[PDB]
Amino acid sequence: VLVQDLLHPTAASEARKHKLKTLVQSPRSHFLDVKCPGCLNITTVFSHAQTAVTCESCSTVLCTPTGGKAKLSEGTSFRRK
Amino acid sequence: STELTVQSERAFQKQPHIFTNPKAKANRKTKRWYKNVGLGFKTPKTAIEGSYIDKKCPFTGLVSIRGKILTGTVVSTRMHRTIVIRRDYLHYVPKYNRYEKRHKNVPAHVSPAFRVQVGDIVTVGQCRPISKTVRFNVLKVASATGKANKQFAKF
Amino acid sequence: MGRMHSKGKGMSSSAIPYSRNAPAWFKGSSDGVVEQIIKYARKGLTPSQIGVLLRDAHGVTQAKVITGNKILRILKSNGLAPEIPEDLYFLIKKAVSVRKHLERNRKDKDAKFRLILIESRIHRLARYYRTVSVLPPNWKYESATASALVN
Amino acid sequence: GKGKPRGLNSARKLRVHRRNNRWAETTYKKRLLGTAFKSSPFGGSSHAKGIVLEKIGIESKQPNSAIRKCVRVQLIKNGKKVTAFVPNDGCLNFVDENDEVLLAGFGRKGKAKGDIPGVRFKVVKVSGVSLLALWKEKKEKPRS
Amino acid sequence: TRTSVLADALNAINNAEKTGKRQVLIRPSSKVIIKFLQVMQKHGYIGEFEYIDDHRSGKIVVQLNGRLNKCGVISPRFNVKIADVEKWTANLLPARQFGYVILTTSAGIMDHEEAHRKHVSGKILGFVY
Amino acid sequence: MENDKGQLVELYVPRKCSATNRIIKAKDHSSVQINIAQVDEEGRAIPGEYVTYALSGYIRARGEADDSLNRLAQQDGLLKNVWSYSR
Amino acid sequence: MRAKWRKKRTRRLKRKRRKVRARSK
RNA sequence: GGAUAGUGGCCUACCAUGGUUUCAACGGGUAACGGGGAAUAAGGGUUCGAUUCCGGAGAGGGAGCCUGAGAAACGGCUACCA
RNA sequence: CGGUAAUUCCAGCUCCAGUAGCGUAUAUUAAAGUUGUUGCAGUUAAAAAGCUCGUAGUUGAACUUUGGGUCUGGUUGUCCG
RNA sequence: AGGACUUUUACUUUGAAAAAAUUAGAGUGUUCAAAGCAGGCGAAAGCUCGAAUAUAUUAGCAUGGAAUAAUGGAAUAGGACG
RNA sequence: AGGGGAUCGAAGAUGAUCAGAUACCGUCGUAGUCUUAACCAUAAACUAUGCCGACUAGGGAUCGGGUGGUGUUUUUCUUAUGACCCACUCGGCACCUUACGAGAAAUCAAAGUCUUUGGGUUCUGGGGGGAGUAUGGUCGCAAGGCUGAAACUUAAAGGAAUUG
Ligand SMILES: [Mg+2]
Ligand SMILES: [Mg+2]
Ligand SMILES: [Mg+2]
Ligand SMILES: [Mg+2]
Ligand SMILES: [Mg+2]
Ligand SMILES: [Mg+2]
Ligand SMILES: [Mg+2]
Ligand SMILES: [Mg+2]
Ligand SMILES: [Mg+2]
Ligand SMILES: [Mg+2]
Ligand SMILES: [Mg+2]
Ligand SMILES: [Mg+2]
Ligand SMILES: [Mg+2]
Ligand SMILES: [Mg+2]
Ligand SMILES: [Mg+2]
Ligand SMILES: [Mg+2]
Ligand SMILES: [Mg+2]
Ligand SMILES: [Mg+2]
Ligand SMILES: [Mg+2]
Ligand SMILES: [Mg+2]
Ligand SMILES: [Mg+2]
Ligand SMILES: [Mg+2]
Ligand SMILES: [Mg+2]
Ligand SMILES: [Mg+2]
Ligand SMILES: [Mg+2]
Ligand SMILES: [Mg+2]
Ligand SMILES: [Mg+2]
Ligand SMILES: [Mg+2]
Ligand SMILES: [Mg+2]
Ligand SMILES: [Mg+2]
Ligand SMILES: [Mg+2]
Ligand SMILES: [Mg+2]
Ligand SMILES: [Mg+2]
Ligand SMILES: [Zn+2]
Repeated sequence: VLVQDLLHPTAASEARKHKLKTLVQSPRSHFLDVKCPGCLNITTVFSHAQTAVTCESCSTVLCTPTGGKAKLSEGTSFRRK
Repeated sequence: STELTVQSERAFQKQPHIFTNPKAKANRKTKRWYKNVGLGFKTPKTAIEGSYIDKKCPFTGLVSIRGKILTGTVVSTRMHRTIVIRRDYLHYVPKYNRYEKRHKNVPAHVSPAFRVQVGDIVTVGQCRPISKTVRFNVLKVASATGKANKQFAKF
Repeated sequence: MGRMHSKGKGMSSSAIPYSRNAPAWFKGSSDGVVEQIIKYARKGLTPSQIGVLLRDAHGVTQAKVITGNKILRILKSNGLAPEIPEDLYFLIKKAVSVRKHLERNRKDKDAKFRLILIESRIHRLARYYRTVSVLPPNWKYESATASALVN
Repeated sequence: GKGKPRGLNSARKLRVHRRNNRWAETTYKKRLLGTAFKSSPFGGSSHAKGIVLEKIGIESKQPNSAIRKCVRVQLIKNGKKVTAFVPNDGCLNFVDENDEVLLAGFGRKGKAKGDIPGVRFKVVKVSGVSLLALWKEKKEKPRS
Repeated sequence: TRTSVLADALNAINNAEKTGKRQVLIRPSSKVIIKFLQVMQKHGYIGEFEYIDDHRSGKIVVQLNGRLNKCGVISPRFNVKIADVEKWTANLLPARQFGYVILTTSAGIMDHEEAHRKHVSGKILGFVY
Repeated sequence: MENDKGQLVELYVPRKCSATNRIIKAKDHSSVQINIAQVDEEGRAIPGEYVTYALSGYIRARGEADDSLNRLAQQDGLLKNVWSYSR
Repeated sequence: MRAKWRKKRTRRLKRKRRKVRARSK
């Protein structure tokens, strides 16, 4: 503790700490490419989305607002961006 | 705050001892006398071709500018033919090594050649005692507006 | 963690990513993003809702990253910036709502204090928007002006 | 960090704060109010003459049992009346009734000294001559 | 609110020195902090520090070696005339043989001895020894 | 410390903590001085030849004595990877 | 003595003095 | 415009309604003449400065004035009050 | 201190301090870090307004050329003439 | 040495200024000193060095510097140049 | 002032206890307690600790939110929730240990980073008593609130802790 690296702390400790508290502050969020069983369009959505995101082709919601991050619509298949 | 008539009061308003000959047929506007106060101060063209009289004009009147030159900010332009300038400064209390914001109100006499309004920073110059309290004649309106040069927003 | 008008000490916020430039995976066009912003504004949406719509339904991380200008700046360039800034307008709406609740029931003193707090915040924000000259120098806040601006 | 302001342009409030706090002292308040000139038996005076009215002794406090031999004197400069103390073994008899006596301070900043209650003034001279010269028989009372 | 950032930096340095550490993480990392730590490096009271760009005020990581004993800002940056430098050194530094009143002159942020060498003086920043 | 001619006038130029570089007080009755014996090729502790580390009483009281000794021994090639410079 | 009852005695003195002044005001 | 040696609400005539102020104006107190300075002394300061020098004011309190270049003089006059 | 053995009162002896000066009174300064800008304290010793908003006042995040190479002038300590 | 434009400060270095007496302080056997601005040296035949300096920390004037602290540019381009 | 009017209970009525007892114990008992308007602005209104900001030390829990678990029961066949379990984080009322820091100590994780004295800022105190009294304002219908001395007197008053 008396001698310790702050310029290069362990990446495990990086994921340990809070956002806004890293060496350089970086968001923990990410984007997703979701496909709805309806059509073949790939929709880009946010992990912590705040709106009932729907595909422009069909009036089917793909996410759902939540106190934290998005909860999907039980049938959409996603890939992390 | 300036009357449309070039003379409005009961007495006639003329520049003393400058005479325009009516028998002559040159028929120029008048014979207007003027001077430059020096110190590299530009006489305003509104005074150069103007039609006011202002006995106490540094540029057209008999008053001469000499002595102190003070820069201040206008705090009251809304009494006739005269201005009230707020001069701010810092008095140094040495027992604490600390400064103290202070202000003084300097009356002055702004010529009609200048268009002044509340908030304009003004360079003013010393002269003879003009009234009981005014001893300075406005010599330059440095900041005409300051932050009102651009007003509208039409892209 | 200041909470200007209360005793809160929270720091819940968002950390802007280090890289200012566009994300590698984004394929959209900046001109198309500007057109989308313009259309959303013409629908009658404030810049914050425009940003939230671009972040959720599309891959726009943030307008300044993609276009180079901010959302309100983009709207102003096209002349769609509202005459009252969005935060001040929302404060006006909240104040008029609490005043309505007050005039419909007098005995509630807590909402009276909250209205005092909201009015103080409105005064501070109005002063700021007045020294920057976004609002005219004669702009002020009294009763029945908030309703006129909101309605 | 501290109650007082520290900014470079905070001289005004520091000065007025010191000026308002100075009244908490007793010496400063006395000096500025001028209480000595108005209320004290002498106004800024180290000594003062007076006329003996009567010849009284006052008992001492609890731990000290005696009767200190004082004298009531009406001041001539303004007319106030104060008790004063004649300091020595056999000096009471030296001062007689209705003679001019020069009173001085009692040394305790205008407050009662020791065990003597309600007195604040010594006696230095009587009828023009000093007590100390009489007590050692160096001079004698003129008896006028 | 954070009024004097250099005060926070020097307080963090003092706290992380008294506890016996060898490093500090100063968050706001202005020009003045960089110049102050650079002077301390020049005079040896500090080790090998580091600026970490965040695109937002950056940060600084400071390496110590236990040689320092106290930093400290004179929070009101008093206008120090060239005659008053000696009085400040007497009132702040523990001995005439060492210590340095870091003050900001028009010729940059410099230790008091260097400023006296240039025969120039300005406002006072802090003191190190 | 130094006389103008150039002779020392100080007495007992004091030791310093080997982990925090702070001097050791004369009456610092918490500080210790560890000796670690040098080891030859066949594991025989060579007598009278060792390496000394002066740990201050402050770090011992705080609780960083063993960690500091771990780091200090790792630096001078005594223990293999017992201490990581990045926590 | 308690500060409470000294306060109350002062208040009763003010009682009497206020009634007297009101009579002679 | 008058008066001034001369600028100046200094005074008059007619207009305008203005000027100062929480950066303490105005009022009250000063057993206050201002200053150069004195005592005190780690540094910062606290108190004093009627008086040997420079300024100001006064000749019992008030007003008025002749003479002159210079006085509202008072070891110059006029009047009132004491 | 003085209540029948007074190292304190009145005296004699001896001694001490300053010394042609010393003692008193008031005022004032240092002592006073008991005015605290340097430099005071506020839990209980005196002292955090019952709490919040708020004009003036005081204070207020970071950022806008930092580096280098040469020549050259004084000043030093250089080695010695 | 002339037209021309001057972002403005706060800050700080240097200088001119801040009357003499006083404070500091150089020289000087008033018999020493407080002091004073004196005196010293010839062969005794007139020859002489002096009467030094600094500080005042505010206001004003000039000057070099550009860190620290503040204000102002170009957003309707009514922006800068040819 | 208008409404109510159960309980409990200033005043009062008594019955006891006592030397006295119009006090404590007891029984009744108006005003009040409960409310709609209008006043009042004081409390040991206390954490007797001003607010904002930074840093400094270890141990668990607890509340609100959010992340992850190849976790466990749940049952609606599986899953989605929910409820727990483990780990982390933000914010809050808090708590245990300790001095390596601070205090006159009791003690404080702030009452620390203060003679190695300066992050910004507001209010208050200069021995005790007189005294939060008088007077003068100002607010209040009234009660009283805010502001608020001196004369004089006194060598102490007071804080924490140690032994009796
Ligand atoms: Mg008796
Ligand atoms: Mg007088
Ligand atoms: Mg005088
Ligand atoms: Mg005086
Ligand atoms: Mg007098
Ligand atoms: Mg004189
Ligand atoms: Mg005269
Ligand atoms: Mg007389
Ligand atoms: Mg003559
Ligand atoms: Mg006369
Ligand atoms: Mg005479
Ligand atoms: Mg005369
Ligand atoms: Mg005569
Ligand atoms: Mg005897
Ligand atoms: Mg104290
Ligand atoms: Mg108590
Ligand atoms: Mg208390
Ligand atoms: Mg409080
Ligand atoms: Mg304000
Ligand atoms: Mg800044
Ligand atoms: Mg002089
Ligand atoms: Mg002398
Ligand atoms: Mg009723
Ligand atoms: Mg009863
Ligand atoms: Mg009974
Ligand atoms: Mg009962
Ligand atoms: Mg009952
Ligand atoms: Mg109270
Ligand atoms: Mg309280
Ligand atoms: Mg007291
Ligand atoms: Mg009391
Ligand atoms: Mg009253
Ligand atoms: Mg006790
Ligand atoms: Zn579809």
